[PDB]
Amino acid sequence: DSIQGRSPNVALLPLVSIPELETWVETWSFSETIHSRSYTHIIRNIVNDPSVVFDDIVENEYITARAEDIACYYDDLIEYTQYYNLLGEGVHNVGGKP
Amino acid sequence: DSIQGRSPNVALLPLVSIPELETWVETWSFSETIHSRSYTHIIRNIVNDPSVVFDDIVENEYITARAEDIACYYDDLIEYTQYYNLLGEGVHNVGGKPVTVSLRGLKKKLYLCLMCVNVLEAIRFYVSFACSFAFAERELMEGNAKIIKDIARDEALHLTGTQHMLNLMRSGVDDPEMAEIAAELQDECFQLFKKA
Amino acid sequence: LYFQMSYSTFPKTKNDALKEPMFFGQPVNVARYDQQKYE
Repeated sequence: DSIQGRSPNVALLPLVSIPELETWVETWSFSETIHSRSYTHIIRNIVNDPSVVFDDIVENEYITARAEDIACYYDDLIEYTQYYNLLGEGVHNVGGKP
Repeated sequence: DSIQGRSPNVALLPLVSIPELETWVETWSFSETIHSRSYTHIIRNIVNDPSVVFDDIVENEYITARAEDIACYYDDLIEYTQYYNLLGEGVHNVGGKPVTVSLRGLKKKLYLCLMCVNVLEAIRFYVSFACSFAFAERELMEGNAKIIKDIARDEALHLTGTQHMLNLMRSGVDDPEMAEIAAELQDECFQLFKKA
Repeated sequence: LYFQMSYSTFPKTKNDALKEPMFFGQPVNVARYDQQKYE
């Protein structure tokens, strides 16, 4: 739920045209934020070491595999949108290579 | 309030590092959205032609002047951040003409914009409060005051937050780089402030 | 300022205001919030 907290806004807001969907994605981000707060609340009364849980699960391959799989060809869209906005239509050459 | 509904997130989220500020800007955007909904509610029971009010005020020069003034050197920061991320350090050439580069350039072009942000919710929207608020003691349009008190509280919290952020970043530089920005972008800051 | 190098934050006037594509085209300039394209 943290891997998709800030991603949808920063990835979709520059492309959405109708504002009635921008409001919805804003509410989605806010709801995800409330989810993160509730998770932090439920973890703040279970284990007396909240700084010890963000050690393995932070970079555990078991979860890191799917994290990278969902992040790679999701930030690809963001970088390609940046390219399209900074270059426009027609082929170009970004400092050397075309 | 619509000119700053989606702007802060799309302009600041790609740069904020600590997530505890990303949550705050998300809540700010959500609060601005609630403000827009409340405005649409208060206008949906006054004039029987809600499609007739978005004709002049949509593109009235009286408001369009300040709209462009607040939007130009605010989207400049976004486009410069896009350039910095797509090109990195060192000079380049974006398809022919050479592309400039600057590390500190991605600070002033941001910081000054933040100053606008401050006055975007410190003065210009703060006088409209009293302008639409004098109709309070005289018994009329009490629902307007009832619905605008919460918006005023929200605007005041925005002001407190943004002023604290500016005083923490623009003043008392933690990193030893923005002190030069505070020194250089000082007189022009007062100039643009008096201009606004 | 400049000569409109690329996409901007919001336009100076209206473009269609009622019949734009879903997530492609001109940006948002005013939140009517009462008349939408999809109920």
